[PDB]
Amino acid sequence: GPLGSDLIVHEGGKTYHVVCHEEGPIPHPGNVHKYIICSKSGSLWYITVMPCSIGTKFDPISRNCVLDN
Repeated sequence: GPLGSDLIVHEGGKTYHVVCHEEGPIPHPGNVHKYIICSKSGSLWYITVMPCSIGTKFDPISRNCVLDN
């Protein structure tokens, strides 16, 4: 199953979808406290949802975690 359009995850019990439009790390739609790394493997997409440090949030364009304040 080479389905890489969108993977489903659970944020606080609730289901959310993760979709990658570009190759690179982007925040999590539901909760920006987490982000997903979108990587290309030839013509296949691999995604991984990692949480950032508490107190900070991930930015899509900057591609890093900024202080949520």
